Amino acid sequence: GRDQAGITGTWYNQLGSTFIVTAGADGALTGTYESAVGNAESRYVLTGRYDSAPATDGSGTALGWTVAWKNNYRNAHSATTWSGQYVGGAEARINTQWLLTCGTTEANAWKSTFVGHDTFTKVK
Amino acid sequence: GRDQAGITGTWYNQLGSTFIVTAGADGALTGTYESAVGNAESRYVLTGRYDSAPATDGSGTALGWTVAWKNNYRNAHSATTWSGQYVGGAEARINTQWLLTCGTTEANAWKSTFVGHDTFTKVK
Amino acid sequence: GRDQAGITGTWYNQLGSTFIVTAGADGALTGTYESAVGNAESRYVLTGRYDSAPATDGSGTALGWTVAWKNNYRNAHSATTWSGQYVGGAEARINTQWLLTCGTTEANAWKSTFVGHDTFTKVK
Amino acid sequence: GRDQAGITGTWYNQLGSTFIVTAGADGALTGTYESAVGNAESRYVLTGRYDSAPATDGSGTALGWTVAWKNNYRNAHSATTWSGQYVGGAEARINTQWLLTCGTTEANAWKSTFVGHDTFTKVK
Ligand SMILES: O=C(CCCC[C@@H]1SC[C@@H]2NC(=O)N[C@@H]21)NCCCN(CCc1ccccn1)CCc1ccccn1
Ligand SMILES: O=C(CCCC[C@@H]1SC[C@@H]2NC(=O)N[C@@H]21)NCCCN(CCc1ccccn1)CCc1ccccn1
Ligand SMILES: O=C(CCCC[C@@H]1SC[C@@H]2NC(=O)N[C@@H]21)NCCCN(CCc1ccccn1)CCc1ccccn1
Ligand SMILES: O=C(CCCC[C@@H]1SC[C@@H]2NC(=O)N[C@@H]21)NCCCN(CCc1ccccn1)CCc1ccccn1
Ligand SMILES: [Cu+2]
Ligand SMILES: [Cu+2]
Ligand SMILES: [Cu+2]
Ligand SMILES: [Cu+2]
Ligand SMILES: [Cu+2]
Ligand SMILES: [Cu+2]
Ligand SMILES: [Cu+2]
Ligand SMILES: [Cu+2]
Repeated sequence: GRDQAGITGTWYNQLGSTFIVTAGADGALTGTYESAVGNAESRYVLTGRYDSAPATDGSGTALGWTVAWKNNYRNAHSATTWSGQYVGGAEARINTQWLLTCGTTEANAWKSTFVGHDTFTKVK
Repeated sequence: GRDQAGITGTWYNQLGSTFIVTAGADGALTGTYESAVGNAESRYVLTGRYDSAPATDGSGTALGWTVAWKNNYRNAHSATTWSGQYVGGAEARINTQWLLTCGTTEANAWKSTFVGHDTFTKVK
Repeated sequence: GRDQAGITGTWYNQLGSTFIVTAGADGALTGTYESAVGNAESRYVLTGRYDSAPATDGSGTALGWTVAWKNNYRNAHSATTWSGQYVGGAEARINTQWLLTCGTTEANAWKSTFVGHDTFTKVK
Repeated sequence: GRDQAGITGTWYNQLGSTFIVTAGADGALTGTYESAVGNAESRYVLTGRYDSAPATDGSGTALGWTVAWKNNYRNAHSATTWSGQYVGGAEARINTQWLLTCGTTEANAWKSTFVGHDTFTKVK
């Protein structure tokens, strides 16, 4: 993958969450996510995909991943997907927007989904 | 997984896209996605996660998955994440919202992400 | 406005909410919104804008509006914006996606915004 | 309005766009928007609403507004709604997420809406 080395490693967002990911040559993303906020403790499994043959015109590398918020400690009956792009360089970044859906009854489904945006850096 | 059997199988959305998924006992989602629209042809790898121990109060089961839009035929330099919940019953549904991020230059990053909503059913 | 007559009137969404709007020749939208769900009762002021000279190629008419959820009865310290398009015809529709932001502390701002989608029809 | 004075004035986002707004005592927002990017030139009418009696616990003030991208110079057949909160203090901010819907045919409606996030400050 073009940015396999760039993406693999430990990333941190503006909330202090820790995103540990391995990018595979086939376009796979695997790793763990630890949220500094919310109904969460310790690490959760994540899995996703990235464009392993991105454009060479300076564009970023599109990618996404999911965490379901169940582990051996807690279950928040919810999942978040981050959709974004990796931007290489001296200050590499993964810029994302995300959707956090909670399991609800049908009557509460209108209020089932939060939206936000996280920026991940290699430092902090 | 509580809804492992309910989720596993072939699903179709309102656009005619085909979502083929296997839910693992560990919370994994694997399979393929074929979009009826956009810069896409044939099947693409997907991976995601679901809550394998959902609440028993009638709430849905939270889940998400990602497709990076590269396969052996095309590369649209983009990825979509769907975030949603599975609702069991006679007319089972996966109700989602999604984020499609395209790789862009930094100057175009403000217009990098589409948002929408797909409903998947076992029929059609 | 091309769709001034089409847009003006009373609309209803899938939740049973009532959207009463007047489209002005200048592109203004004014009216009231009554939500069937949430921390809301009775009517709330809304204001927005629409494209008063849409394309003539069959495309919909882009529009948006805001409700702040304060009236003489309640204040939910939140606002929703709907962004969408009006589609004319025998079964006219306003198809929207929306963002509901609640006032939060800075520590809770990551969970300040819900996202959803409402479809409005002239009937129901 | 509690933050009538705080909100009224000229704001700038991270793209260099200019948001000129007057907050009314009744909860109204009026003004003009000039986008530094996209199919836009000069000023466009905006209108919205804000919570004129926010909580006093340190929470932000919820607000939203709409721009339809038609003026005397251009018509981009689209509208954006920003939904967010005003945060007062020495470095006052309006933190938003937004939805930009373009008029499309029904066949293209799945790709009608962009999502993003803008932060507005009194400086820059
Ligand atoms: O927090 C969680 C799990 C952790 C989520 C962390 C987020 S991921 C995006 C962001 N980037 C990041 O690094 N960290 C955060 N999931 C919601 C848990 C539902 N709550 C009750 C059910 C409900 C249904 C509908 C609407 C509201 N609630 C439980 C308490 C809670 C916690 C957090 C937010 C809201 N409610
Ligand atoms: O289509 C794709 C891949 C297929 C996406 C299918 C979507 S998933 C959500 C939904 N549910 C579903 O079942 N099917 C659809 N990815 C965009 C491809 C970018 N275009 C140029 C780059 C660009 C950058 C910024 C803004 C706009 N464009 C290429 C042509 C194209 C195709 C579709 C939409 C827009 N542009
Ligand atoms: O309901 C409201 C006002 C009514 C909103 C109705 C929505 S508009 C989109 C949709 N289409 C429609 O026709 N009707 C609905 N506003 C949230 C009120 C905040 N709650 C505590 C604060 C908070 C902060 C952060 C995260 C969660 N909460 C009060 C109780 C409540 C009510 C509804 C949902 C959630 N919480
Ligand atoms: O730009 C505009 C008007 C200006 C929008 C500026 C945005 S507001 C959010 C953000 N904060 C800000 O300060 N500034 C930006 N509106 C789209 C115009 C549609 N294009 C073809 C139709 C189409 C339909 C579906 C999908 C894609 N396109 C015309 C060319 C264009 C311009 C910009 C982005 C994309 N396409
Ligand atoms: Cu290419
Ligand atoms: Cu909650
Ligand atoms: Cu439980
Ligand atoms: Cu495109
Ligand atoms: Cu035109
Ligand atoms: Cu609430
Ligand atoms: Cu109060
Ligand atoms: Cu365009």
